[PDB]
Parts: sequence; C-alpha cells; structure tokens
Amino acid sequence: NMVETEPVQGCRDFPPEAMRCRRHLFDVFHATAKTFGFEEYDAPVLESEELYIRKAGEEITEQMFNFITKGGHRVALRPEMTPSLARLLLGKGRSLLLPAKWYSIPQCWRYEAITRRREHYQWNMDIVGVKSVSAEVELVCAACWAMRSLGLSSKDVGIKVNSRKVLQTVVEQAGVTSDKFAPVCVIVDKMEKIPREEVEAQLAVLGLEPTVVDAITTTLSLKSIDEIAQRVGEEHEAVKELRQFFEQVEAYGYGDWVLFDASVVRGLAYYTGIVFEGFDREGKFRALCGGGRYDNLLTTYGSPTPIPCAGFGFGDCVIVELLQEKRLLPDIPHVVDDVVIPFDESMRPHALAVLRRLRDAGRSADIILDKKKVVQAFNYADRVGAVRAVLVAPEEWERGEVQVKMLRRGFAVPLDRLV
Amino acid sequence: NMVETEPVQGCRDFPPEAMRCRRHLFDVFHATAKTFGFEEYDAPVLESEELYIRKAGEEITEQMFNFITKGGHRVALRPEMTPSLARLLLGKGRSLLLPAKWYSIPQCWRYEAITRRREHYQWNMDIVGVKSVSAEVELVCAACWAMRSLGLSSKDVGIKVNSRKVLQTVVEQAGVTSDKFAPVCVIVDKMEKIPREEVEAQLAVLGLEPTVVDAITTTLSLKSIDEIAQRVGEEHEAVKELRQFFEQVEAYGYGDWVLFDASVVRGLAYYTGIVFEGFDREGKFRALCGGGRYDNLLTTYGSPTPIPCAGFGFGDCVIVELLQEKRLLPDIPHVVDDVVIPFDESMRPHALAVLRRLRDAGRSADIILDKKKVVQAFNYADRVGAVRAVLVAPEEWERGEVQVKMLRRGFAVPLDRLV
Ligand SMILES: Nc1ccc2cccc(O)c2n1
Ligand SMILES: Nc1ccc2cccc(O)c2n1
Ligand SMILES: Nc1ccc2cccc(O)c2n1
Ligand SMILES: Nc1ccc2cccc(O)c2n1
Ligand SMILES: N[C@@H](Cc1c[nH]c[nH+]1)C(=O)O
Ligand SMILES: N[C@@H](Cc1c[nH]c[nH+]1)C(=O)O
Repeated sequence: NMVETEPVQGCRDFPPEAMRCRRHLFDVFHATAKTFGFEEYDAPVLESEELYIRKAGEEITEQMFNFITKGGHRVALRPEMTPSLARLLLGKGRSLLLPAKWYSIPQCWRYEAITRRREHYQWNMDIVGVKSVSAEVELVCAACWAMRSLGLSSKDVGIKVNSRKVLQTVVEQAGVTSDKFAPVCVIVDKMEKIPREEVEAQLAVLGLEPTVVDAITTTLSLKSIDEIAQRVGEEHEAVKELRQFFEQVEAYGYGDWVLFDASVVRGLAYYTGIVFEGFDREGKFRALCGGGRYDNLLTTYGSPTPIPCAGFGFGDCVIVELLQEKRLLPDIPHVVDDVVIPFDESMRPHALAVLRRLRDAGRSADIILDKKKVVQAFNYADRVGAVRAVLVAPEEWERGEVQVKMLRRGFAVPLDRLV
Repeated sequence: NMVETEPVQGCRDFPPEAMRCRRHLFDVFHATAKTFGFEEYDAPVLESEELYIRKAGEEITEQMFNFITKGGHRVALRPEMTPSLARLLLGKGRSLLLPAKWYSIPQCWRYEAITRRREHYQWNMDIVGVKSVSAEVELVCAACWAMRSLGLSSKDVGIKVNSRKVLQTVVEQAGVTSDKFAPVCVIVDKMEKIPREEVEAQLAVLGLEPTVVDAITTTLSLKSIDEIAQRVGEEHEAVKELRQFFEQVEAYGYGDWVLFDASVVRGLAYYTGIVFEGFDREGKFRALCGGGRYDNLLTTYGSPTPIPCAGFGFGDCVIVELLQEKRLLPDIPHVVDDVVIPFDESMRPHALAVLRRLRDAGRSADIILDKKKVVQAFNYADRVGAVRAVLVAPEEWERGEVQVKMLRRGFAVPLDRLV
C-alpha cells in the first residue's frame, strides 16, 4: 500500500527548499516589526465561529473554514487575525496599557466550493489606542519598509490610500441609514474586478436609488484629493486626515511609495477611516497587502469604551510571486560552518569531542554519522556548503592537532586554535 | 452584547507577555537546530486522517482531533509531526539526498472526552538515512544542548535510554508473532503510571500467556546494561548499540546527562530500536521530551526501499513549568533602543525624519504617535525600556541638532552623530 504523498487539498508543504524562502520572508516581517517597535503575539488558529458572524456579505466570512466539534460547538479555522486580536484586547480591558503595537504572522484559512489555495500566512500589524493618522502613517511605512527590505523599490510597488469617510458622507447625505454603509463598502469593493452592471445591481438590492448609486460611482472615480475637497470641502475631516497622512509619509522619506486612489475601499465591514492596499506598479499581481482604521470594532464586541485601532495584513503568497518575477529570491542553499570528519570509526570519539568544541564556540557544525571514505565526507561537506572540513586523523591527534581544509591542500591545527 | 474573551476550550492565547516566554524557548530550539546542522521544514496542520490509522491502541491516535470536511473527506489536526515528515520524505523518493537532518516546531493537537490542554507546540528533530547509533547520539545531545542553553544542568534533568530490541527478542522467543510486538510496547508503556494488574490484564487480552508476561516484566526491571547482557548475550545487537551510544555521548561531553532505563519504551507503535525520554531529576514533572529509532515506518508507508530514521519531539509546556520552578524564566520586558519625541505637533515631520535615520541605522525605535506632554512621552519611554529618548525641539533643530537623554540631564547632538 502507498500513502497519499500530496498534502491535503489547497494546503502547502514546506520542505527545506520552500521553507528557506518562507523563512527569508518571515525574517523580514519580524525584523521590520522590531525596527518599528511592535510586540509579538499569537492566538489559537481555532476560534469560535460566533467571532466572525458579521452579516455584511463579506467574502472572508462567506468562505469560512468551519465545522462542528463532537461537543456540538461551532468553530472555525480563523479566516483572519483581527477578530482574535480584538478578543485579546477586550479580554485585557483597562489593564491594557495604550498605545499598544502588536504583530503576528498567523496562518489563516478559507474554504470554497471551487477546489485555489485554502491557507496562507499573513503578517498582521496593528496599532491600538491611537486616534490620529500617525498610526496609519506608521503602518504604511512599516509595509513599505518590509518590501524595501526584500529588495523592492518604489518603481516596483506602491501603496494606494483612501478614506471611507468621504463615501460615508455621500451615503448618509443621500438618506441611507448608516447600517447600509458597511454592506455598501463590501459591494463597492467588488467594483474593481467585476462588471459595473453586476455591482450596481447589488446596491439596488440593498434598496438604494439610482441617483444615490450615481454619486457613489462618481466619487470612486475622482482622481485627486483636491477634487475630493471640491466635493466635500477642504476641512471635511477626510481631507485634513489624508493631507496629514501624506505629509507625514513624505517627512519619513517614503513619499514615492504612496498615492491617493478614491476607488480603494477594501472588502471588510469594519474599516471606518483610512484604508490602503499595496500593489505592483506593472499591474500584474493581486493586492500585496491591505489594511485600514477600524475604530468601532471593539465597541461592536461589547467594549464599554471605544478603542481606536488600525492595522494591515500582508500575505505570504503574492509577495513571493512578485519577488520571483523580479529575481529577488535567489536560492541560498542550506549551509554550515564546519564538517567534522573522523578518519575512520576508531576516531569517532575524538571527532565528537572536536564537534563539541566547535559548537561550544558558536559554530554550526556537522559530524559524518555513517561509516564512509574521506572523499565521500568531502562530497557531503560540499553538499552542505561548509566553509571548513575538519579531519580528525590518528597522526594529528597524537600531536594534539586536527587537519583543517578551507573549502570557501590542508593544514594541521592545534585543538585550541580551531575556534 | 459581549463576545467570549476566553479562547476555545483547551487552547492558549499568547499575548506579548506569554509570547516572549514562548519566543525565548523557540529561539533555543532554532539555535540548537542550527548548531547541529538541521534544516527547517513545515507541513499543513491539517492532514488526512488515513495518515494516522495505525491500529495499535496508541493514545496519540485514540485522542485524534478529527472531523469531516463538507466534501466528505476525513481529516485531522495533526496529533504529531512524524507522519507528515514521512509523507514528505516518501514524496521525494530517490531525489532526497541522504543523510537528511530536518527539524520543525509544529503545533500539534488532541481531543479528549475530558474537558486538559488540546494543543501544544512540539520541537521535532529527525535524522533520516543513518543506520548507526550516531544518529540517536546526535539527537540526544541536541536535546541536552537545548536544555543546557535554557540554563538547566545535569543536576536538574536527564535523558534515560533503552532499546526495544531486547524486548523484541523476549516476545519473539516466547512464540508471540511479531505483529503483537508494537501493541505490546503500547501496553507496556502504560506500566509506569497505571496498576500492574491493569497492564497485565491488557497483555492477556492480546493472547499472551502469564509466563510470557513474566519475562517482559522482569526485563523491564533490569537495572543495568550488564544485567541485560547476562540475559540476552554481550553481542545481542541491543548491547553493542547501547554501549556505542553511551560511549559516543560520553566523548561529546554529555555523559552526566544520560543513563540506562530498561522500563523506557514510549507509547508509539513505530519505534524499532533505541528509545529515550527526558526527565526532571526531582521526579516532579511529566516527560520533557521523547523519541527513538523507527526504521520500518517508511516501508510501512509503501517506500520501495527501507529508510532508516530516528528523532524526537520536545513539547513546549512541561519544559516551561520546569523552567519557572527553577526560576530560569525571568520576565525580560519588551524593549526598544530609542524613543523619538516631537516637542509638539509642529515638530512631527522633523521627528519622523529623525525616526527614519535611526531605523536606517538598524535601531529599534518608536515615535510618540499621539499628542502629548514631554513628561508623558518620557513615561512611555520608560514603559518600553528605551536606552535613549530623542527629543526633537525647535531650538536644537535650528542648529541641525536634537536633544538626547540616556535612560539606561540631556544633551544636544547633531543629526549625523545620532547613529
Ligand atoms: N482570508 C484568506 C484566508 C485564507 C487564504 C488562503 C489563500 C489566499 C487567500 O487570499 C486567503 N485569504
Ligand atoms: N558556509 C557558507 C556560507 C555562505 C555561503 C553562501 C553561499 C553558498 C555557500 O555554500 C555558503 N556557505
Ligand atoms: N499528542 C499531543 C497533541 C496535543 C497535546 C496537547 C497538550 C499536551 C500534549 O501532551 C499533547 N500531545
Ligand atoms: N533597551 C533595553 C535593553 C535591555 C534591557 C534589559 C532589561 C530592561 C530594559 O528596560 C532594557 N532595555
Ligand atoms: N484582517 C484584515 C487586515 C487587517 C489587519 N488589521 C486591520 N486589518 C484582512 O485580512 O484583510
Ligand atoms: N512523534 C513522536 C516524537 C518523534 C519525532 N521523531 C520520532 N519520534 C512523539 O510525538 O512523541
């Protein structure tokens, strides 16, 4: 009998070759988070289904990987991290010191009728307790920093930015009760990649008249902040905020990375203010990352006081395709410093003591574990990219030495000199 | 309405405080693996239930966290990593270069009728393609290395070691067909922590006579390798192997960490040779880690040629309790190098440029994001353990300077000198 060697439908294996690629990326996510002063957290991949019941026609909750425990409890593999984060924050209450800057790199999950990936890793960064656009500034700079760290430039990618408050106004001024607003953002998010007829249809389903639909479409196609200003005023808070945002990003030195786009809304119900989305400037890939401000979610979860929040998620799949296309993911193979080679099996104990010493000195080192010829041991050393082979032979050992060969003739060296 | 702030039954939250503890541990697991030349891998937490159907009464497979997809597919959250590893190895075939030394730190899962933890993280280390006890030597040394790295000594803990081949002989020589052997190990593993009557009963259920049961119990209580040698001969391969194992561990310098214990068998069906288990020398905690040789598993999975393997798993929960008891987990709080403080909001752009510079130089740095008084900014700096506060004020800025205050009076410094 033969076991199924392929992973479960829509899930990825990470043998060493693929793991090095993932590690290269996560190392940047971690390093960027540390540079920016964010704290790591984590929570269970398994959460209560109840945590995601938002009733706004979101794709994320529609495609929920859910099931029922033997105990009858309705659960899901998390489709996103933000609800888990909020649960932790709400759990802490007044004991949480603010501001708080928390990051994680959870695997998140989806399930579709179409048998597409069902899992991905998503770097999450969130700032909690900060009212002003400085939070969004910092988050957008963090995302650019990560991409620049990966070797991309502002010629390769950007982050396009908007605020939902502009549309909020239009919807409210058009006589539509604010309860329809989140559903509208969800529908209008689809504007980009499906027919306008199909989107207009969906909005009409919500009970909004053609004239109201009109204003929405128009405001999505406005190309500048000044044209927004003409539409809603120069001190509509949206304008002041976006200007402050762009000014602050410019002062940090990432002005070439960011721009305004009135069509950016995102697909999540809970964004209340600034929203943003990373993209490739060749128009070839899906969104690289996405985020925004969500000031009401915690109130929504039963927080007795409103807690301002903003953040983003940054997936592991699209960024990697982009990097591959741009030839910014060279395979650096697995490597070690030293390979210790017993001359024969009688030298194994001596070679072990040498191994101990090298590792004690902070070196990465292998020892040849099987019985083999010296030449094969050198073949192995080359396979693992050793800087150095350390041959432990009877002759040198009697002199208190080993034979060392730099791989990146051969020379006898006292034990103490090795390290 | 209030959302449930507690995590799902039997699952842990990792807010920053708990995450630092976990990170401290994983950092050792990673560092130890690199020191020993192991390669990282990963696979999906979700695997086919079929992968674990071993039919040997194992607790691990009995307590399987399984469910059925909407597609009707029988799946589980992995109870262990070793089957996933084997799937990857079998998937590679002849293209896998040997030897291979692979590690991972998967979250693994269980489900019980008793509502105990249902998840844990388990450092896995495995050596593939090595016939000789040198593999086991290296794995046991790796486990000790990790524990010593965490600040434990050979007075605190040990690893007790045995080989199943001794018992294999007894079972086979007693006329019991080898198919009963794995089930027997599974039963005898329970010997330790349940009544002997209850264990003897279970073996009788398998159809083994009282005389055969007798020999098993006796051999479990033999206290030395010499007494095993008297029982099965000095060149029963078990004896030679254990002697070689102990000799090699002694030569690496971890002789005080290891010992022989004829009662150690482990609960897993697939161990064929040497097996081992980490323990605390005060007899206070459950097993810290556990592993062994499993030379038949890949054959069992349909590998057309036998592939030798050995490894262990090292849980994240018991080790941490031990470390807490031993006071080896001091809370090091979250820290940053620098906190940049705008004197007021008019200095925010200048302060951002300063932030850019510090981060460009590899420093971890925050900027005060909200509007606040300088004194509050210093309170925040103290909260995040900054080495340095960098006050960006109009006066100094006009001189091309900032004001720097070492936290671990205050002095003006040119921008360029900061880094
Ligand atoms: N929300 C999710 C959850 C899981 C995903 C897997 C692959 C790609 C995605 O965009 C995913 N999005
Ligand atoms: N030991 C090292 C260190 C760095 C290396 C870079 C590329 C290829 C190698 O084999 C390397 N080996
Ligand atoms: N096999 C497993 C799988 C999950 C576990 C969770 C907590 C403690 C354990 O010993 C576990 N063992
Ligand atoms: N920046 C640092 C660096 C090291 C520290 C150690 C303990 C407490 C601290 O606040 C520390 N802050
Ligand atoms: N949860 C969002 C990203 C995000 C993090 N924080 C705020 N938003 C998503 O999956 O797109
Ligand atoms: N899978 C084993 C540990 C192990 C890893 N490799 C071999 N054995 C366990 O969970 O106990």
